[PDB]
Amino acid sequence: PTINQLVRKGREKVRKKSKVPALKGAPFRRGVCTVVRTVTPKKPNSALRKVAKVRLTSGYEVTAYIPGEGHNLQEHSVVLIRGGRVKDLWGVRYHIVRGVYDAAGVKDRKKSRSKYGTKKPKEA
Amino acid sequence: MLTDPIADMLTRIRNATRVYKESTDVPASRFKEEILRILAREGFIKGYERVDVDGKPYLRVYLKYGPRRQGPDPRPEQVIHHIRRISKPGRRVYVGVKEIPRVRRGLGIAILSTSKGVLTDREARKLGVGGELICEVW
RNA sequence: UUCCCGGGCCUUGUACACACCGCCCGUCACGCCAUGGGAGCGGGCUCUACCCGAAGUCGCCGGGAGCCUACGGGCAGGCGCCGAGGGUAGGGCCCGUGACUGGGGCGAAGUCGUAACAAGGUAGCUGUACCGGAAGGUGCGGCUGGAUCUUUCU
RNA sequence: GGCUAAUCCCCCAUGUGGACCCGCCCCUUGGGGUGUGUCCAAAGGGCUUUGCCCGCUUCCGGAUGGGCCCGCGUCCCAUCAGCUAGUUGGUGGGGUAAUGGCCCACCAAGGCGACGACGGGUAGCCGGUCUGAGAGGAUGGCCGGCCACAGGGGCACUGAGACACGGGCCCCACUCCUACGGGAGGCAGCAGUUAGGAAUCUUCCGCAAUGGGCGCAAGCCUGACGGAGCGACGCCGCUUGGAGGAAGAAGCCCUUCGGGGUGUAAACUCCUGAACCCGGGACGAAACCCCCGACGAGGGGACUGACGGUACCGGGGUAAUAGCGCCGGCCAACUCCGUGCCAGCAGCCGCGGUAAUACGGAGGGCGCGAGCGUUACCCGGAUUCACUGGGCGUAAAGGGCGUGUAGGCGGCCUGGGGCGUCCCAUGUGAAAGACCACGGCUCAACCGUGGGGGAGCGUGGGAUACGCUCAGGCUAGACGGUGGGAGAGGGUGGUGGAAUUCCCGGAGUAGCGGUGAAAUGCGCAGAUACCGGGAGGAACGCCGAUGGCGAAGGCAGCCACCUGGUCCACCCGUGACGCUGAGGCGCGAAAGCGUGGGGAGCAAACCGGAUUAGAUACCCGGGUAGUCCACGCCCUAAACGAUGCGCGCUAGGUCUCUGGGUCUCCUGGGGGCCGAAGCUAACGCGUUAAGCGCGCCGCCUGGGGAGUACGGCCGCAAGGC
Ligand SMILES: [Mg+2]
Ligand SMILES: [Mg+2]
Ligand SMILES: [Mg+2]
Ligand SMILES: [Mg+2]
Ligand SMILES: [Mg+2]
Ligand SMILES: [Mg+2]
Ligand SMILES: [Mg+2]
Ligand SMILES: [Mg+2]
Ligand SMILES: [Mg+2]
Ligand SMILES: [Mg+2]
Ligand SMILES: [Mg+2]
Ligand SMILES: [Mg+2]
Ligand SMILES: [Mg+2]
Ligand SMILES: [Mg+2]
Ligand SMILES: [Mg+2]
Ligand SMILES: [Mg+2]
Ligand SMILES: [Mg+2]
Ligand SMILES: [Mg+2]
Ligand SMILES: [Mg+2]
Ligand SMILES: [Mg+2]
Ligand SMILES: [Mg+2]
Ligand SMILES: [Mg+2]
Ligand SMILES: [Mg+2]
Ligand SMILES: [Mg+2]
Ligand SMILES: [Mg+2]
Ligand SMILES: [Mg+2]
Ligand SMILES: [Mg+2]
Ligand SMILES: [Mg+2]
Ligand SMILES: [Mg+2]
Ligand SMILES: [Mg+2]
Ligand SMILES: [Mg+2]
Ligand SMILES: [Mg+2]
Ligand SMILES: [Mg+2]
Ligand SMILES: [Mg+2]
Ligand SMILES: [Mg+2]
Ligand SMILES: [Mg+2]
Ligand SMILES: [Mg+2]
Ligand SMILES: [Mg+2]
Ligand SMILES: [Mg+2]
Ligand SMILES: [Mg+2]
Ligand SMILES: [Mg+2]
Ligand SMILES: [Mg+2]
Ligand SMILES: [Mg+2]
Ligand SMILES: [Mg+2]
Ligand SMILES: [Mg+2]
Ligand SMILES: [Mg+2]
Ligand SMILES: [Mg+2]
Ligand SMILES: [Mg+2]
Ligand SMILES: [Mg+2]
Ligand SMILES: [Mg+2]
Ligand SMILES: [Mg+2]
Ligand SMILES: [Mg+2]
Ligand SMILES: [Mg+2]
Ligand SMILES: [Mg+2]
Ligand SMILES: [Mg+2]
Ligand SMILES: [Mg+2]
Ligand SMILES: [Mg+2]
Ligand SMILES: [Mg+2]
Ligand SMILES: [Mg+2]
Ligand SMILES: [Mg+2]
Ligand SMILES: [Mg+2]
Ligand SMILES: [Mg+2]
Ligand SMILES: [Mg+2]
Ligand SMILES: [Mg+2]
Ligand SMILES: [Mg+2]
Ligand SMILES: [Mg+2]
Ligand SMILES: [Mg+2]
Ligand SMILES: [Mg+2]
Ligand SMILES: [Mg+2]
Ligand SMILES: [Mg+2]
Ligand SMILES: [Mg+2]
Ligand SMILES: [Mg+2]
Ligand SMILES: [Mg+2]
Ligand SMILES: [Mg+2]
Ligand SMILES: [Mg+2]
Ligand SMILES: [Mg+2]
Ligand SMILES: [Mg+2]
Ligand SMILES: [Mg+2]
Ligand SMILES: [Mg+2]
Ligand SMILES: [Mg+2]
Ligand SMILES: [Mg+2]
Ligand SMILES: [Mg+2]
Ligand SMILES: [Mg+2]
Ligand SMILES: [Mg+2]
Ligand SMILES: [Mg+2]
Ligand SMILES: [Mg+2]
Ligand SMILES: [Mg+2]
Ligand SMILES: [Mg+2]
Ligand SMILES: [Mg+2]
Ligand SMILES: [Mg+2]
Ligand SMILES: [Mg+2]
Ligand SMILES: [Mg+2]
Ligand SMILES: [Mg+2]
Ligand SMILES: [Mg+2]
Ligand SMILES: [Mg+2]
Ligand SMILES: [Mg+2]
Ligand SMILES: [Mg+2]
Ligand SMILES: [Mg+2]
Ligand SMILES: [Mg+2]
Ligand SMILES: [Mg+2]
Ligand SMILES: [Mg+2]
Ligand SMILES: [Mg+2]
Ligand SMILES: [Mg+2]
Ligand SMILES: [Mg+2]
Ligand SMILES: [Mg+2]
Ligand SMILES: [Mg+2]
Ligand SMILES: [Mg+2]
Ligand SMILES: [Mg+2]
Ligand SMILES: [Mg+2]
Ligand SMILES: [Mg+2]
Ligand SMILES: [Mg+2]
Ligand SMILES: [Mg+2]
Ligand SMILES: [Mg+2]
Ligand SMILES: [Mg+2]
Ligand SMILES: [Mg+2]
Ligand SMILES: [Mg+2]
Ligand SMILES: [Mg+2]
Ligand SMILES: [Mg+2]
Ligand SMILES: [Mg+2]
Ligand SMILES: [Mg+2]
Ligand SMILES: [Mg+2]
Ligand SMILES: [Mg+2]
Ligand SMILES: [Mg+2]
Ligand SMILES: [Mg+2]
Ligand SMILES: [Mg+2]
Ligand SMILES: [Mg+2]
Ligand SMILES: [Mg+2]
Ligand SMILES: [Mg+2]
Ligand SMILES: [Mg+2]
Ligand SMILES: [Mg+2]
Ligand SMILES: [Mg+2]
Ligand SMILES: [Mg+2]
Ligand SMILES: [Mg+2]
Repeated sequence: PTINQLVRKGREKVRKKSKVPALKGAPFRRGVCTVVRTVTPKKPNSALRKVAKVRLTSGYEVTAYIPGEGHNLQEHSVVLIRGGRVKDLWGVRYHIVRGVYDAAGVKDRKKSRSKYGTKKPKEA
Repeated sequence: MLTDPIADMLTRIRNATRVYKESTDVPASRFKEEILRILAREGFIKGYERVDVDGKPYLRVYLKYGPRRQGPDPRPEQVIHHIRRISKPGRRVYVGVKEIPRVRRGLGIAILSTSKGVLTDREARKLGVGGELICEVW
C-alpha cells in the first residue's frame, strides 16, 4: 500500500484469542465434578481416556482430563483445573491437578512425581 | 511529465549499465547535474556532458564498467552495483547530521541535498550539516 | 488388428499415490458441541414529555401576626427558582430464561445414492430462473480453469 | 431562664499606608504613578516589669504552594454519521481570588463533523518497566510526580486554603440500639476478622533516628516513619566438606559369561571447622539543653536508643540438608525389564496391536541445584499488519467499467520570502531508574558521590540545495488549430434477400417424421416431397480473419440522418492548464420484475414416447413463461488478460490492421507470435512486462464455519451491497 495509504489507514494490530477461558484470568480454578467417565479419542488412536465434567468457581462448565495411572475422583468431588489440552480428545481444554483437594497423587509412581503429584518414596 | 525526474535519472543509469551501454541521455537540469558531478568525482561514471537532442537540453552520461571476465558470462563487473532513491516525492526523508548513514561500511556513498549544496555523506559530516537524503549508491 | 484377454513404447488429462477394487460430494439414521430465528415472560439502562420533590445556596417578603435594636437594620419564619431522588406515559437499546424452529460443526462408523476428479461415462464451471425433499437437472447468456442410447459396485 | 472573662464580638479615634468612584500622566487587556471625595486598622500576654521577649494591625516586596488559560501529544468499533437549545456568539448583570454561558435576563442564528463530530466499548495518566538488533510491541505493581474517590447520590458551612477519608446537612442501601416515637454508625489508615479466590503477612517493638502539628520553652501528640516478625515471592552472597584413597570391595544394573558400568564414588587415612558454647560488644547521636559570649557569631561542655546484647571482633568447637526436570526429533542424555492400539504418553509431528532409546519401573545418563518443574499472562521468534520490513496472472488479494469531488503527487529557467528542512547558542528535559567512573557494607545484591547522554518543546541567531510559497519566464507534458484517415463505437428512421412457420391455389399418393433401434406425433378432412401466391416474426449467409471498434458490458445485411472516441501529417496557437482519485453520479451480458405490446423459430416449467433394475435425467414428439419492441426497475457474472490508471526507461526477429514518407525499407498508432537483459515457486512474462523506476487508488493476512448470522442502506419482488 502506498505511504499515503498507510497514513490514511495504517496497519492493524492482531488481537489474540484465549485458548483457555478457565479464565477470570486465573492460572488455576477450583471446581466440582459433575460426571466422571471415559471417552474414545480421535481417529488415529484408541484407548479409554479418563475425564470429568466440572462446574467452576468461574461459573463455567468444562471437560477435564484426569492424568495418571489410577484415579480416585468421584461424582461429587472438588478439584483443581490446570489448563492445557488433550490433543486426540474433543474439546478437553484442561487437566486436573493431582495431589490437591480430592484428587490424590498417583499411587506408586517413582519417576516424574511433580506432574501426577506424589510425594517421595521410602528407602531401605 | 516525469513524476520524479531524479528517480528517473537514476533509473536510466541503472538500466543503461545493466545492458552495458556506453552512454545514456537524461533530460537536463541543474540538480541532476549536481548529482552527476558527485558521481563523476566519486568514480561511478566516467563523466557527463551537455548535449542538444532535438534541440532540447540533455545530459549525456558516460558509464563505466569492469574488465572483461572469464569462464561462462565474460560480462564485466558493474562500477555501479546499486543506485537507489531514498527520499521520493510522497515520502521525503530528511536527516540531521547525527543521522547521515554510513553506506556499505564506507565503500558506498549517500548523496544529500543540503543548504550548503549537494554533498556526499562524508562531505556533509565534515561540513557538519544535514539535509534531504537523496539516494544510496554503491 | 476392428473387437475380447494379457502386455510393451510415446503422448495427454488427473482432485488418484494403500495408487480407479482410487477419491470426494451428498441424503437418512445415530452421539456430542457451538450457534441463528424466536411467542411469551424476569431484571437493567437511556432519552423525551408531564407530576411530586429532601438538603442547601441564592432571590423576594419578613406584615399593630413573633425575638433583638443605638430605629440604621439583624434573627426567626414564610414564599419562589434551582435541585438529589420517586412516580406516570410512551420511544429506543442491552443482558436473562425460553415453547417451537434453521442450519453448522465434529464424531465410532452405519444407511442408501453416483453429482465432481480420466472426454468421470451428458465436458466442467458460472450469474440468473424454474423444477426435486436433496444430490442435482434443465433454460438463457458467459468462461476454458475442456479431452481426442443406457450399462453398477468394491 | 440567669450570672461572666478574654488575644471573643462591636463603636468613635490616629491614616504610614491601603480600598473604591471620577479626572490626568506613562504603559498598553484589569500594569504603574497622581490628585480631590469617601471608606478601612490593632491585643494583649510573659518576664529579673525602665528594658527585653512572645505576640497584634496596615502596607510593599520576597519566597513557597495553588487556581484558571492556550499549542501539541494521549486505546478500540463507522455494523455509531450526522451531533447541538446555554446550543454558538453578542450587550448588560450575577458570581468568584480571578477569565469564562460559570449562571440569568434580552438580542442575533449560530457552533461541531469523514482531519471521524455524536454514539458504544474499555481505561486513571506519567517518570518508567518487560521484551526487542533496532523500529516497535506490551505494561504502568512497588518507589517519585499529577489526577480522582472515601458505602451510593446531591449539597454547602467553616476557613488562607475543603465542597473536606477518622467535619456537617439531606436522600438511598445496609448493620446495630429502641420504651416503637425514635436514634447510632462508615478500616480504599495500622494491625486484625470475615466472605469471595488459584493467592497475598503480626491485632509486634519503638519516639532512639528522619520528618510533621502545637508550645517561649519544658514538653505533648505522630500505626508518617525507623525497625522486628511471617511467606525460597524476587535478587545476591553462603553451606552440605578438603586432600590422599583400588591394574579398582560389596550391593545394584548391562553381559557375546570373556567382561563392562555406577567409580575415588564408598570404606578408610589425615586435615579444615557451617552449626554451637563462652567472652567482649557497636556504628547509626548530635542538636534540643548547660557554661563563657550579648539568648547572636564563635568557643567549649553534658543527657539521649526500638532494632539488641543484634551485627561484628576474640577463644573454644562437631564431617555436618539434596533435590527437581528431562534423556524419539526440535534438544544435552540409552540400555534392560514389564505392558501388548491395553494401560498410558502428548508442546508439535507422533508413540503403544510382542525387540517400545516415546507408556511404567529399574540401571545409567544429561541439565539445573535450595531449588526444579507446571499453569496462566506479556514481548520474542513473527519479515505472520512488513516505517525499518510483505504482498495481489494461476497460492489470500485489482474494484464490472467510467466520469470526476475531497485529498495525495507535480516539467524547465530566474528572483523574493524562509513555513517544512538543516546548523549554532540557549532555557527546559525534577529525583529515582538506565549508562560510565570512583567509593561504602569482608563480596555481591543494596547503597552513596560524581560525570555523561537524551528525543521533544520554548527564545535568539544563521543556511537556502531540496519541498512550500509569491512574482516572472520557456515549451519537451497537456489541450487547441489546419489538413488527412480507418472503424460491427452509439441513437433514430427506413429498406433487402435467403430460410422457418402458417394461410390460399395447382399438381400429386401413402406415407412422412424421428432414433442406436424405436415409439409417441402428423397423414384418406389427402400429409411428406414439387410449383405458384400471401401473411407474419426473428436473425443477418458469402465477405469474415489468426480482422476492426468501444472505458467496460458489448457491437456484424444495405441506406440516410444525428453523434462519441481515436490515429497520422503540418509544427501553426495556448503556456504546466498535469496524473490519480475515498465519496458522489452515470454505464453496466444474461436471467429476472412491472405496465403495455408482439409472437415466426427456439424453449426452463409442463404434458407425453422410448432407454434403463428404476427416470424426475441424457435421446424422441409437443409445449407455456421467456426469448422480440416501448417505457420504468433489477446492478449480478469465469463482468477474465482471473493482470487498476498514468508516465519514463531497458536487444531483436516475425505475421498483421491502419496512417505518413524520398513506400525494398523507414517512421507513427493498434493486434498477435517467438525471444535480449531481467523477472518468477514453478508455469511463465519479456517495448501490448509479470523487467527497471515514480505517483495515486483498490484489495489481501491459514482452511472451514461463510459471502452465512445480526445490523444498516437499496429494491415492487427476486434479491443486492
Ligand atoms: Mg459465563
Ligand atoms: Mg551505447
Ligand atoms: Mg528534528
Ligand atoms: Mg489391450
Ligand atoms: Mg519396446
Ligand atoms: Mg517407462
Ligand atoms: Mg497413459
Ligand atoms: Mg484439465
Ligand atoms: Mg493423497
Ligand atoms: Mg488409496
Ligand atoms: Mg417542581
Ligand atoms: Mg430564611
Ligand atoms: Mg422543575
Ligand atoms: Mg436451537
Ligand atoms: Mg459421476
Ligand atoms: Mg454433471
Ligand atoms: Mg460429466
Ligand atoms: Mg445453470
Ligand atoms: Mg424448493
Ligand atoms: Mg428436471
Ligand atoms: Mg451452457
Ligand atoms: Mg482456483
Ligand atoms: Mg475447464
Ligand atoms: Mg443401468
Ligand atoms: Mg441565656
Ligand atoms: Mg442558656
Ligand atoms: Mg456586665
Ligand atoms: Mg477582634
Ligand atoms: Mg475609623
Ligand atoms: Mg497618604
Ligand atoms: Mg508568586
Ligand atoms: Mg453486528
Ligand atoms: Mg438545556
Ligand atoms: Mg472561598
Ligand atoms: Mg459576562
Ligand atoms: Mg480537524
Ligand atoms: Mg475503571
Ligand atoms: Mg533492553
Ligand atoms: Mg500506556
Ligand atoms: Mg506511585
Ligand atoms: Mg463519589
Ligand atoms: Mg455518603
Ligand atoms: Mg459519596
Ligand atoms: Mg471531595
Ligand atoms: Mg476511618
Ligand atoms: Mg474461600
Ligand atoms: Mg509487613
Ligand atoms: Mg520522633
Ligand atoms: Mg523530631
Ligand atoms: Mg513556634
Ligand atoms: Mg515501616
Ligand atoms: Mg575426598
Ligand atoms: Mg564388575
Ligand atoms: Mg580437630
Ligand atoms: Mg556518637
Ligand atoms: Mg550512637
Ligand atoms: Mg549572660
Ligand atoms: Mg554554639
Ligand atoms: Mg567465632
Ligand atoms: Mg580455631
Ligand atoms: Mg559424611
Ligand atoms: Mg539428541
Ligand atoms: Mg513424560
Ligand atoms: Mg513381552
Ligand atoms: Mg519388550
Ligand atoms: Mg513397534
Ligand atoms: Mg524407555
Ligand atoms: Mg520423550
Ligand atoms: Mg521412559
Ligand atoms: Mg538416575
Ligand atoms: Mg541462591
Ligand atoms: Mg512483528
Ligand atoms: Mg524481528
Ligand atoms: Mg496472523
Ligand atoms: Mg512496507
Ligand atoms: Mg520509525
Ligand atoms: Mg505475504
Ligand atoms: Mg478489470
Ligand atoms: Mg486537485
Ligand atoms: Mg519540482
Ligand atoms: Mg525557518
Ligand atoms: Mg537543548
Ligand atoms: Mg536523570
Ligand atoms: Mg544518580
Ligand atoms: Mg530498554
Ligand atoms: Mg567495594
Ligand atoms: Mg543504582
Ligand atoms: Mg528559531
Ligand atoms: Mg536567501
Ligand atoms: Mg528559492
Ligand atoms: Mg501542492
Ligand atoms: Mg509561471
Ligand atoms: Mg481533424
Ligand atoms: Mg456501427
Ligand atoms: Mg449504428
Ligand atoms: Mg418468405
Ligand atoms: Mg394446399
Ligand atoms: Mg387437389
Ligand atoms: Mg390419420
Ligand atoms: Mg393415426
Ligand atoms: Mg410455397
Ligand atoms: Mg401471426
Ligand atoms: Mg465466418
Ligand atoms: Mg467477451
Ligand atoms: Mg463518426
Ligand atoms: Mg467521428
Ligand atoms: Mg510552435
Ligand atoms: Mg509565447
Ligand atoms: Mg480518472
Ligand atoms: Mg468512484
Ligand atoms: Mg444489466
Ligand atoms: Mg434481459
Ligand atoms: Mg417482461
Ligand atoms: Mg419445438
Ligand atoms: Mg421414460
Ligand atoms: Mg424437449
Ligand atoms: Mg486469485
Ligand atoms: Mg474479482
Ligand atoms: Mg500494483
Ligand atoms: Mg511485434
Ligand atoms: Mg504506405
Ligand atoms: Mg506494435
Ligand atoms: Mg533469460
Ligand atoms: Mg528458470
Ligand atoms: Mg514471451
Ligand atoms: Mg515502452
Ligand atoms: Mg520504446
Ligand atoms: Mg508498464
Ligand atoms: Mg508475480
Ligand atoms: Mg478462521
Ligand atoms: Mg450473492
Ligand atoms: Mg422494502
Ligand atoms: Mg443469489
